[PDB]
Amino acid sequence: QVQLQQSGPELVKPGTSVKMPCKASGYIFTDYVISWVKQRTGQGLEWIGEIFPRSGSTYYNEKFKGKATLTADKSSNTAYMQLSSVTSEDSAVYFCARDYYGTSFAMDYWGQGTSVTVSSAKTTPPSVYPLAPGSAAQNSMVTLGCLVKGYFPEPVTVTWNSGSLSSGVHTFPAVLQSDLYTLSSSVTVPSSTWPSETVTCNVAHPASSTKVDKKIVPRD
Amino acid sequence: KHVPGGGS
Amino acid sequence: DIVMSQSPSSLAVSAGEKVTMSCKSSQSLLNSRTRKNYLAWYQQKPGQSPKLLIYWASTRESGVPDRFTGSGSGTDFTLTISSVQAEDLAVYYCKQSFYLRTFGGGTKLDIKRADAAPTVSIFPPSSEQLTSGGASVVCFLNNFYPKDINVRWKIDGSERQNGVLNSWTDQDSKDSTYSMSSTLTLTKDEYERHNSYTCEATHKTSTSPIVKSFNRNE
Ligand SMILES: OC[C@H]1O[C@H](O[C@H]2O[C@H](CO)[C@@H](O)[C@H](O)[C@H]2O)[C@H](O)[C@@H](O)[C@@H]1O
Repeated sequence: QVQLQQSGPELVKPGTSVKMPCKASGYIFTDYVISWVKQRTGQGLEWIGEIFPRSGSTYYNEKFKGKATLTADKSSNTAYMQLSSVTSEDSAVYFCARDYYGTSFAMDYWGQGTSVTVSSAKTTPPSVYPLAPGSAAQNSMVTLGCLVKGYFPEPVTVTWNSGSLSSGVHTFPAVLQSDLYTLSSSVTVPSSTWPSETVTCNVAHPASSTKVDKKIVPRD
Repeated sequence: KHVPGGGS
Repeated sequence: DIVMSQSPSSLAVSAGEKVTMSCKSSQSLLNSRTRKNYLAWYQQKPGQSPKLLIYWASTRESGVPDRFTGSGSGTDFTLTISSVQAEDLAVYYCKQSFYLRTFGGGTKLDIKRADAAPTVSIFPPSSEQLTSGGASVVCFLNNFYPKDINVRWKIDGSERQNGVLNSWTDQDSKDSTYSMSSTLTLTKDEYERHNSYTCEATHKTSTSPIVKSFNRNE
């Protein structure tokens, strides 16, 4: 199977360069083009440019000339994109993709994307708080939650009972207020099962090495 | 060689 | 440079119906020698990378079921999805590869379903948070349709309109519903000046808001 392995999220300071890898496997690296695509959060796809690792030749979207530099290393089957003198305009997910050069000219396999945040602000761990119903009877189902507050940068992940509670889960998109993110996650279980069986949110913020478990306990 | 698209 | 125009910008259809969407290019994508249009369609679901569906205007990619069909030629292209499923909610992009590469701006596919009132829940601040000086009050408005909703906070009956942070999920593929979270953050000191805290949800499913409340004193 064809696969493109990209690196995880990066927080970089304004004015610096960031170089990100795209490690190809499962096919002949020198027979296909690698293209790069930018996506700002909640926005559309924008083509950056492409490299043919066979020859080292490139083409670019005019907008990205002298912002993006594409290279490739044949011996490691890795393509790189370097962004120079970054600004908050460069904060986006960047995908690499295999382009079936010479036949379809279509991007048939895509990496998972490298999320770049360009900010001078410091990495901050989240505070994790339980959301349990008030001690005053609020039917057959109960909704619980986890408030994940005051972290930077993205992402955090939230699971319930280490992934074993999967249904009835809503994890909300993070919102940015004053250079800090907040999100919440909701989970709904039969009101017979809680609190007799335990419900715990498992929060991870890899950038600050945070791995927290918050047990939801009934109030009073 | 290395053409910019299928039109080439 | 080739400009790609997609329409409509978004579309709402019921599960089982056929959807059609348009992609136009500022120049022909057909090359006479090769006899192919260099036009591809990609699907992007929330939180996922784009996936190739169709290339050369009408050739389906590996594994893609035949209910996705690309058609058209030259400057005028169409993507048809028959028997739309809830799991098809995505943004669909066209992309030319005649000369350099250009993505259209996308058509967002939403699913229509039966109206559903939100299940509303209110959560007083945790002991943990209060001990540190903060007081966040959270309201979930879960599994509703349609997406448009209003939330108002009241503190002892008076509307309160800041310290409020709202967030909305993507449409859920499991049930075609939406959900919303609304969080009111105060200091502990401000929180301790008032007794009743209320979140009120106004949705087209009822002319009367759904009210959930707790009293700081119980
Ligand atoms: O006042 C802020 C915005 O409110 C509306 O949009 C938000 O709420 C919608 C639900 O009613 C969501 O679908 C949407 O994602 C939110 O942005 C309003 O439609 C916008 O025009 C306002 O900017």
